[PDB]
Amino acid sequence: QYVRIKNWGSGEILHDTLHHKATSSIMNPKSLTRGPRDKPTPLEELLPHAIEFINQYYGSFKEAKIEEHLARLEAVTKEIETTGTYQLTLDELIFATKMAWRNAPRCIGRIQWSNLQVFDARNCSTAQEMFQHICRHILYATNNGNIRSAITVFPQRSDGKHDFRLWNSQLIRYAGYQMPTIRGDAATLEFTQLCIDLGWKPRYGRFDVLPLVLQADGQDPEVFEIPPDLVLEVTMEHPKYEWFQELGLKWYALPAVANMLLEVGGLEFPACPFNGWYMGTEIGVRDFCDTQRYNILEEVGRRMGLETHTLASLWKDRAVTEINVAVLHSFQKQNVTIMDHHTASESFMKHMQNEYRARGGCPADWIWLVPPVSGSITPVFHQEMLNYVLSPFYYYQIEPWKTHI
Amino acid sequence: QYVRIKNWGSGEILHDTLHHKATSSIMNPKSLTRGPRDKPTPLEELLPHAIEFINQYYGSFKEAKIEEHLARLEAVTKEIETTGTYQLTLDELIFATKMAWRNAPRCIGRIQWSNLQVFDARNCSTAQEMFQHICRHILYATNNGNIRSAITVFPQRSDGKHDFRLWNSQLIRYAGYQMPTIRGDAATLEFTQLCIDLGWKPRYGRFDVLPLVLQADGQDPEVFEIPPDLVLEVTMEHPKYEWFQELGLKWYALPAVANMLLEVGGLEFPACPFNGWYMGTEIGVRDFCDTQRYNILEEVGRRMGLETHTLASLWKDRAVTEINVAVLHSFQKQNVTIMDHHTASESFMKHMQNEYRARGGCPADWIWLVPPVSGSITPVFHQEMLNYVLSPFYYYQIEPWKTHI
Ligand code: MH0
Ligand code: MH0
Ligand SMILES: C[C@H](O)[C@H](O)[C@H]1CNc2nc(N)[nH]c(=O)c2N1
Ligand SMILES: C[C@H](O)[C@H](O)[C@H]1CNc2nc(N)[nH]c(=O)c2N1
Repeated sequence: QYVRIKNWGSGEILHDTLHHKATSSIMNPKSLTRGPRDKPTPLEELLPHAIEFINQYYGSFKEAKIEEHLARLEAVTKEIETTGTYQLTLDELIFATKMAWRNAPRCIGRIQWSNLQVFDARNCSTAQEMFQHICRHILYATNNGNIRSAITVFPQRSDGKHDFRLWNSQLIRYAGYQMPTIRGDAATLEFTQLCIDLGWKPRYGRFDVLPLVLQADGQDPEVFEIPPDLVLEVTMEHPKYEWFQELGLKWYALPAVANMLLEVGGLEFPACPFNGWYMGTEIGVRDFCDTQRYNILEEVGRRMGLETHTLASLWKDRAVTEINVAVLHSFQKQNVTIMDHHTASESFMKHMQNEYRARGGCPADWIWLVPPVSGSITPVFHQEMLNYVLSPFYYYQIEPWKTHI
Repeated sequence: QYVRIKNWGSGEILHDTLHHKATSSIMNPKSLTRGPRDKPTPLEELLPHAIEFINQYYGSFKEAKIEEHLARLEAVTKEIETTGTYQLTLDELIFATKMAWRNAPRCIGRIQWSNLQVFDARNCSTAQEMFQHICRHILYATNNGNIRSAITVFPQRSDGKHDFRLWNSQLIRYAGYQMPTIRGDAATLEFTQLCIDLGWKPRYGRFDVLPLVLQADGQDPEVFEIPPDLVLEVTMEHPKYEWFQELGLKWYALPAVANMLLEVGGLEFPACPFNGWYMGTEIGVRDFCDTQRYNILEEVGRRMGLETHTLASLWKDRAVTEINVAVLHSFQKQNVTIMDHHTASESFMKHMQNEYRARGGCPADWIWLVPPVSGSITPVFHQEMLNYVLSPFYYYQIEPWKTHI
């Protein structure tokens, strides 16, 4: 069967068949969260999940590998009977990570899905070994500002009481402090409190990089400071407004999300931080202009000398645009990979067209793929989308501090 | 029971209970369309629909009217047994129209829901009487540019073969012609063809107001030209860019949608055109800047002397903003009611807060309530919403030319 979807700009029609392979405006709906266990994954659930994955994998090549396909089926089964689980071949993992990314309905850069570097840290055992792996990560991805997509996969959930887990929301992330006002990133107020509760030394700034809070093999969490030589940053200049530097703003160059779970073949890797690179509006519009974060918009408004007291003047529409201009300009001047949202949007549309011919669909969350400024000016606004959870997948998780033992 | 929803800006939480009273990114999903019948509405369906409505109605006052409530229950029933349907008291209709509007999940102006003027034309019998009613409408609403919300309700669907139906998508709407290119509003190309097929005289302009194509008591459709004295328009001036007038643009002042069905109390009024007033971005961003309509954006780009050949320059973000500035400025100069999207957004948020205390919910379609430019700058972006179909309701319908008999 299938579902007809229309792009209202080009008038083009597309038929979705891929949604049949799905599973069972809210930001964190339960359907997108994968929570804790306290007992291993039942064998009858696990086995056909594994068999299906192994078939996806061996079903991806141009030349079938029916011998090793058949061999890997038996091998995987025998392993599950004898050990109660299994381990993925390195190529399987690589394939899983790119696939899960391919299946991230809230991501706009998925034209890049087969261009990812994978770090196998499935043999990590302690917090300090995590912290070293994360440091290798931050350094590989950052590449002196020529950002590279990478993921570090840590040991899979086994029984569920030995979970490896980054407590951070992103690898680099500015601290936010309540004050004697709020200084820094107000979004990380509660998490900053947590770092302080665990002995981290607050420096009370607007751009103080938070510490990695790591938990290995179910252990209690240990606090690590990131070597500032590793954290690359971009100071904000506007290419015509000389006064923009006086706002004294910067942002980190590495958008690396830390707290999501990779589901694959019946397995769960609750620690698999990954990174892409920035799309300007994340910093320009969300980080700098959300009232709940930094909230510069009224100030850039006042310094442009606009009528910031009458909404019908569209001064907000003029301010934010220049801020976006600041960010894109500052990233290019200092050689840090970035993409403006117009370009990203056209890129995604190309991807979708490629994904529909290749496999008859592309899961997509309109509410996320449309930029937070200039919606209908981008082509993604006009494209109808179906949103569905396939496998593998990157799920959200419950905040570990609400469930630590 | 209930559902928890978060506003991520204020951090405020709201509990939705109203969704329990619901019924059974795609623009026209079937769940939002109410199509044709060929036999009357079965009595067993109709009766509890009517009883429920009558209870909603008599349940709305501060002082109960239990006698007339009870009386109206019997009266309505007796009428349905004897006549196979019923007729609403004028106050019932008024109440129904405002309620259905209150229940329009894709509308942003609903703080105005109890401020509507109702024209009872349920006794219309012929096309010419429709056309006169529509003319009274256009004239009342337009009010010399001080726009007033109004609706004209025509006779309810009875058997389903005598349906009253406006074939227009809106009352005022510019024509679009294929050319020896495309001139005018490309969105109304197919409908313009239809008007021409029925004898209307094409004038081949960019802003030629289309004719009302009316169908009464199931009859074939008759074509009427709207008296230009009734169609009020705003010519576009930019208050700093002298060259904006040379684009030679204007738009009509009356946004009046013609083709939706009012469902109420088991009844269907397939002809009930209504109007509000404009929110700038409809004209500024959609009508003028959608590639599929008018598509001025590259031209205003070139005349601003911006680098319209490099997307990372954000020239699209600068152009569109000024166009929005043109529209808002031209409507105010010429005394035509209009509202900018920042203001509308704050207005809706106030409404939602009022709707949740008053009746524990507000149906809402995020994908529609968020303006097509400057999403996260408006508060509506950050508010989680639940979208559900209540009753009464304004449904979409199937294009009548695909089903005319
Ligand atoms: C393999 C993992 C992965 C990689 C690599 C990846 C690479 C990239 N991404 Fe992107 N992307 C990935 C998976 C996601 C997820 C799962 C989400 C949504 C997560 C969430 O709920 O916050 C996401 N990406 C979300 C986003 C968002 C929006 C985030 C937000 O607004 O909060 C952007 C702009 C984005 N991406 C762009 C990009 C770009 C550009 C690249 C590089 C080409
Ligand atoms: C009682 C009927 C009704 C009235 C009166 C009404 C009055 C108003 N409205 Fe609004 N509104 C109504 C019911 C709707 C519907 C049913 C829709 C969506 C219809 C559709 O699918 O195209 C809608 N309104 C849609 C809209 C839209 C978006 C339309 C689009 O993008 O295509 C806007 C901007 C809007 N309104 C604003 C307003 C304003 C401002 C007022 C005046 C206060
Ligand atoms: C409430 C609403 O879902 C929320 O604000 C969403 C909107 N769409 C988004 N889209 C992206 N890319 N990132 C976000 O954080 C959000 N937030
Ligand atoms: C495909 C997508 O649903 C479509 O472009 C929608 C998006 N949201 C909208 N919102 C409004 N107000 N009006 C519209 O026409 C649309 N179109």
